[PDB]
Amino acid sequence: GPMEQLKHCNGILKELLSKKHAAYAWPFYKPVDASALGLHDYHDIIKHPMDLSTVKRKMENRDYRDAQEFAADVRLMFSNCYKYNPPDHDVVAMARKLQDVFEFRYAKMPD
Ligand SMILES: O=c1cc(N2CCOCC2)oc2c(-c3ccc4c(c3)OCCO4)csc12
Repeated sequence: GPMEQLKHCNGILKELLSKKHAAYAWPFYKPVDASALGLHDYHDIIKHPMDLSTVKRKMENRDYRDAQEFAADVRLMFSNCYKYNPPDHDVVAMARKLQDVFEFRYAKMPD
């Protein structure tokens, strides 16, 4: 049921935040600070920012009702990166590597 599937989601989230993936996960740890990065168009282009700390807070607060809602947020975070940046940018390469980790483990979701 949803509670058990959400445990698997929490396991994925913990893995994405773990040292094992830190070389390419680090940009996604916290909300994009557009002003600090000089990305003064970020909030005009990205209507729904997302990052792993926000996913974690939502999981901790039981905001996600099912695994599909969790997966939509994780995928939104990657999509924002693919939307904002040229496809050859280093941050896009990092997003793609982390999303591979996510999608292959999300596919192992139990019944
Ligand atoms: O979509 C993105 C685009 C950009 N940039 C900056 C680099 O050049 C291209 C435009 O950055 C990010 C980040 C990020 C980048 C650097 C950080 C960061 C976060 O948080 C902590 C300090 O350093 C995360 S998604 C994203």
